Amino acid sequence: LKNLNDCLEKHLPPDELKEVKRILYGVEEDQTLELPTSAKDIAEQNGFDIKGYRFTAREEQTRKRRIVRVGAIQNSIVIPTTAPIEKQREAIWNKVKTMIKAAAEAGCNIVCTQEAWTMPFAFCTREKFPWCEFAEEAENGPTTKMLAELAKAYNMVIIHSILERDMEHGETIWNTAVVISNSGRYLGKHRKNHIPRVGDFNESTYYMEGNTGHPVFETEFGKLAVNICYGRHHPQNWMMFGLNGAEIVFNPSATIGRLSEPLWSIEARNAAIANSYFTVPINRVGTEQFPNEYTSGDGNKAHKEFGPFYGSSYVAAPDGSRTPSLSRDKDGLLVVELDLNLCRQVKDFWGFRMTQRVPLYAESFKKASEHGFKPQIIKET
Amino acid sequence: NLNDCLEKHLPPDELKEVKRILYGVEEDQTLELPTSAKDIAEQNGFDIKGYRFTAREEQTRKRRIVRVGAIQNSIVIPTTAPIEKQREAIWNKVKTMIKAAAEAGCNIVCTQEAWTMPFAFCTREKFPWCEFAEEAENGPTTKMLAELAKAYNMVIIHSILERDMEHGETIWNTAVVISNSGRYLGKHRKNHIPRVGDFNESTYYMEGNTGHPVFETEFGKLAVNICYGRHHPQNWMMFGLNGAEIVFNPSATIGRLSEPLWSIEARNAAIANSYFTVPINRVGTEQFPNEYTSGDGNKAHKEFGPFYGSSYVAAPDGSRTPSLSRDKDGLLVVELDLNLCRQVKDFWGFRMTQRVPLYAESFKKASEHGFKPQIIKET
Amino acid sequence: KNLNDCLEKHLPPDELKEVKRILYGVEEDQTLELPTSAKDIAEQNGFDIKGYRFTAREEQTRKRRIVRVGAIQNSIVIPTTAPIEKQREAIWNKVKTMIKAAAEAGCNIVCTQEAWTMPFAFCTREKFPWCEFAEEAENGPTTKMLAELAKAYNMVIIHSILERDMEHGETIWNTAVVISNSGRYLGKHRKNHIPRVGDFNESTYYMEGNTGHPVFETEFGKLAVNICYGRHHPQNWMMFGLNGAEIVFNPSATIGRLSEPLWSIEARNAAIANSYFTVPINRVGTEQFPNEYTSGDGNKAHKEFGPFYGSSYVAAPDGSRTPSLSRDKDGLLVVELDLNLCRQVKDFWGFRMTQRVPLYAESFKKASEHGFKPQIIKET
Amino acid sequence: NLNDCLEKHLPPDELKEVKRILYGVEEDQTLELPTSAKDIAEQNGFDIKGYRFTAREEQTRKRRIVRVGAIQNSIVIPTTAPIEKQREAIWNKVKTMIKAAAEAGCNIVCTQEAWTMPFAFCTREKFPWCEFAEEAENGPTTKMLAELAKAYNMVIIHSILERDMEHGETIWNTAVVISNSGRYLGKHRKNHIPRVGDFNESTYYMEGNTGHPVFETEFGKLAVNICYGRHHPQNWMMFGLNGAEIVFNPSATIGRLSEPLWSIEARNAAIANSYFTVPINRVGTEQFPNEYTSGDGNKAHKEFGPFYGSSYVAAPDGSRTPSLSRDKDGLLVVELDLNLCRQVKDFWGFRMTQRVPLYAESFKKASEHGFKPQIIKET
Repeated sequence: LKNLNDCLEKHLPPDELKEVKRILYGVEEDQTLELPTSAKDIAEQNGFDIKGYRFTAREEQTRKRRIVRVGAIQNSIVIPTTAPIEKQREAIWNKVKTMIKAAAEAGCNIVCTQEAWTMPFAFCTREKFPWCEFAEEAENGPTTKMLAELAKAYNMVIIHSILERDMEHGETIWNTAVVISNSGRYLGKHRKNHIPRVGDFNESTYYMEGNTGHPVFETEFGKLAVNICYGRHHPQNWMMFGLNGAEIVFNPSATIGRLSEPLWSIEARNAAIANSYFTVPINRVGTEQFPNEYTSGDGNKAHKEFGPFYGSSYVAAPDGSRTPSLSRDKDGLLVVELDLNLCRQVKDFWGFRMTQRVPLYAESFKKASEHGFKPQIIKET
Repeated sequence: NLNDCLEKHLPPDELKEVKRILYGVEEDQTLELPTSAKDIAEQNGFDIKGYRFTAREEQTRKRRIVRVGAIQNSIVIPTTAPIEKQREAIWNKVKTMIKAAAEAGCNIVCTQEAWTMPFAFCTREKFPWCEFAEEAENGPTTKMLAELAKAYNMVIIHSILERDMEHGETIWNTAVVISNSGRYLGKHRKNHIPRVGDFNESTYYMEGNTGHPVFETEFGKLAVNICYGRHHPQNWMMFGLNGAEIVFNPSATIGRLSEPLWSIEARNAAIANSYFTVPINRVGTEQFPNEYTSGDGNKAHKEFGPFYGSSYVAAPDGSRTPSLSRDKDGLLVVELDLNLCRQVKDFWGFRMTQRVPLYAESFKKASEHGFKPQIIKET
Repeated sequence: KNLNDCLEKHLPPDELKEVKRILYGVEEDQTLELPTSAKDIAEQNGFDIKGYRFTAREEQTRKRRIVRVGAIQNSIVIPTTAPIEKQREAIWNKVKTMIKAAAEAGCNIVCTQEAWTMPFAFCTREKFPWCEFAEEAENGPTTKMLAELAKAYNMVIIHSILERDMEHGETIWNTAVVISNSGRYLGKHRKNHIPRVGDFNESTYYMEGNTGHPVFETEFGKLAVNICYGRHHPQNWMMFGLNGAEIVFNPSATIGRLSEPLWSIEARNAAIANSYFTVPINRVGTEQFPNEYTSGDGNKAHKEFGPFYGSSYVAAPDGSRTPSLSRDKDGLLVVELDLNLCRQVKDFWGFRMTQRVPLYAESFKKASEHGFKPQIIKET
Repeated sequence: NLNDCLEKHLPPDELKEVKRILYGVEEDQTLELPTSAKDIAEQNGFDIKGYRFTAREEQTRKRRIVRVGAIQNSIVIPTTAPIEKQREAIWNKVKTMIKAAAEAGCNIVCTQEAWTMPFAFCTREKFPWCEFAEEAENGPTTKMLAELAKAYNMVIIHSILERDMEHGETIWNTAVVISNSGRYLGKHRKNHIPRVGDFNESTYYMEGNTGHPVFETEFGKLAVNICYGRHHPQNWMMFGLNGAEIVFNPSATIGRLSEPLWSIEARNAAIANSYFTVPINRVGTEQFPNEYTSGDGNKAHKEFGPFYGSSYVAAPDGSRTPSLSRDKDGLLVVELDLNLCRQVKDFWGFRMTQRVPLYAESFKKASEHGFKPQIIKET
């Protein structure tokens, strides 16, 4: 398939379509956003999707509307995996550079990449060479330095995810999101909290669990957070970003395939409802093939191909509504404009945070983590 | 009913793919139901649908196959009638629904929230609605249900208004677990209490102090997450950490804003915690003696609803049962192998990567008075 | 519209002496003479000002600790259908001048009613625009503003507002804030007991307070605030007592027919029982809201809410009490007291000496447990 | 009688409002008393007044109407007379009062504190005052009263000095509940012991170790809060948490400082715990053989008093009965519906919001040696 939304509108009477969209997405028909004519042109020529949507809030008496625009960019790797790693990184750089420009002309304020956007998702091979040389410094690394310039020039916050080598702490590798301010200056980094070891995603071979905690970045365009890939699955992770005051939480990821796809429209969505903030799940696209054969921990014979990464990036709102997805197979830039005020508004109406009883759960979790833990199971007497 | 509508509008090969993304599988794993059970359903005018979840065959463990029956219904006689007559009409309706679940071979049967009464909390009147509250162990509904449990050899879980005698005659929102021996297993009180809109439940009862209990029955480790607690992922999480395998979600929700969240919340919980999830919801629209306002700008009214039914079951691997009807009484019978839980936990490894010690610490800090969020500013 | 004035208007002076003895604490009120200029402000702006005095016995080892408190009851000012900032500002300006009169009357501690900054909008159960009244505890406009009058008049100011907590998920709370006479923010305390009875749907807006039972050590005594519904829980008043309180203010907002006879009772007992001073303050007038609401009774929907019956007073540890202010007029109650009366009563009556708290600590633990079996004795 | 004074000086429409604020209602809900009862009271020269409290009609519960008789009296023969003759005189006076209560159709009758003796504790003499102390179960007063209980089919609660034989012949201040069957139900010992002024009760007995018992009689769950315990709201509260519906408060207080507290303390308890309260007080002034001092600066005297009577009943909804006389023997007969308890519990929800776990913990902390009060200072 290509885009579920397009499929549903190509097969259903308009009034039933209205209802199906009401239950699947948040609204009755898409709140489209009209995009600058010059931006659509960049996208058409370079052959990538550009779609615009709008979320709104109610008008407040003591607070002016806080309208902000985000650009989520999904892409594939560009030149064959058997080519100097520097050339690989540079091809992706130049593709995305043009996508960041379209986002800029579409008037975005925060732009964000997928997970390990800088490289083919090489962790399936479990080879250290030459794949580790993709790992750069978080602050002074080429990609950050480069990206920092487009940030200053377009006056927009850029969040991106790369392999990080930490020099000071024993040259160790980490999976890191870095937030670049609209001033051009490096704001900080956050390391992936939850590390996958399921199947082809042998990420536990390359780096340990993140020790950056759950930081929220206060930029001039909202309090932003990044929940990296597999951390998608841990609702207690999403929750902690919430407790630290996040308003948009980006979810850069990289997932194939049959079992993982139905979870896509569920996990990110729930987090947005539950913590009452915005959610931006971004996913890699295309399928990638590697030099030597590998096995995936199933019974299967060894192969070289990895994929297909199913794209389908979207944005989830705190009130339960959500943007249609982008393509499953085609590069794309998702531009969505939102009013940050909807966060507090929903928090006040549904009162999820008023009823969390976090002290109770902090105590119950501490008990459960202890050695002598005896579960609260009631048996028949 | 969404599943029926998608099959009535899409080419079979594309419907295969849309079902793959929306539900867990490419075409529903139907269960064939005993001929006599569909009969009772037919006659009494309620839906009966059967589905099957399966697990991989294990070397060291026999397949633990179990059958659950989720029962959604409406109230039955007008809200303006002796409260005992009201409870008894719903009693008799559901009595025969539990019988059809029995003949369909269920082992655990479960009700919606406050299944014994019109959801009268929208009026915020204490009279005569508080008289629906009974005792958890010796209350008429538990006593009566306890006999069907012994007779049909099945665990029955149900949700009622509870009056606690010993603790100052206070009211609570409680699910009661009745063992298939007939004997009362225990109760669990609603952890998270809503105050949004028409759902003025904070007016009738406090937050539950039963913790997060899991009941070891011979048909699995079961737990009940009541209604609004649906929205709290740390809630589902804790039943998980206590070793749950099927967590029922009895509920009662109307409306335009609440309906899109239905297919989302209970589903994720099943994926996240790697266990089974049984969300059940009341059906029909109910109308009350005197006018009330809903906390919106609008004028006072007497009608409340419509409750949108749509009960389903979610599996630990991400798959899910189609929903029942949005407006018709229904019995959902689904058979599952409880081994799918550990199997998924082993393959995805969600529980091995939870880092609960860190979250236990992080949440303690956050709940403290001097809490300074981890916000990074530009220097 | 005032019980003291009514009883003095209908009874022979010798019988009135005895009726006052049993209803209030004394035989004839111990009036306080108020500065000429303060009564002036009151007269002009159309609000009551009444002064009374409580005294203690003189001690050998301790100087008289004489202190003056000013309780301010008022109504909202401009119609509820108007920019919420305008509404708060009108009440601001009215009360500003009332705190001035309290200042010239020589008060040292001034205190407001409950949610004094807003129409008591909780009866409608609407979140918009009423939640925008909620401000920060320390940096909120009302605290900032009041903090200046505190520095300038050299007086401790206690007030009650809707609080939005930023750090903890922008949640709303019902908070009393104590501002020191230095001008600096001393701290806050959140309403321990939350009502859900009738039109008072406060459970819809905020959870139970997690601040415990704080007592503020100011240079004018150890003060505490027991907010509104917490009025009804004697174990509440008790705990402020155990924490060493000497004056416990009770900012409140209550209508009506069932609630009124309880007014003279609850706050009074607490003063007797814990052997400290009690300052119950209540909103005044009746307020009406944009759209119709129902009150959880059988009755039809309405717009009007009230009437709030004012009637603020002070209760003393020895059982005596000030007359109340008016039932429907703005008022400033100025009462001067010797804080030594507290320990003196404690030593004569010995209530704290005989509390047996260990035993109640134990009994209450048992009662809160799941397996609780009441101590009921049946016939054999 | 303050009530009589207020109706003798105020225009009826203002009186209606003053009554509304002071008592619970706008004009007294009088009860019409049997003709024969008023007669016994007339002839023996004691007051008999009847009032009525009502509840709302319930669907699932029949009205639980019950009648209580509170009896206030004075000592009757001079303190300088064989103690047995003294007790006997009071016996014979009250015996006829219990009879009037019986004909007025009372179901529960109750005495004041140490009803059996002049309140001799002011002298601090052990002789002959200690010989007034009898056994709880086998004591002459209990035995005799138990007969009238069987014969009139009414629960009798009374307060005496108790000598405990088994535990070292020690003296206690005890309320004894005698069932309407005639059989001894149990006893409860005064929890809080006064040492203020003339009330040197700590000289005669220690603190009660019977806890906070509630007696399940067929006319309600009853409790007795003795005298000084009237001042401890935590005491009242515990009887509430043990499920009481009527709590009697037998007392003996004089004086100028103590009287304004009378219409406050017992009243609050009833609103706070949402049950019925019956404070009873001794009447008249009593004179003793030898001079004593009262712990003030004053010279020694022989007279003690005056005890100010003024017994009444407090309802859970905030309403209350007028008082009896300040100086005259009296029987207060009041009929109430016990259902008003739960009804008000439901509406005001005091018990639902008590947060007992919190206060159980806070009180434990406070009682400990290392206790640092929660005092906030300026930084």
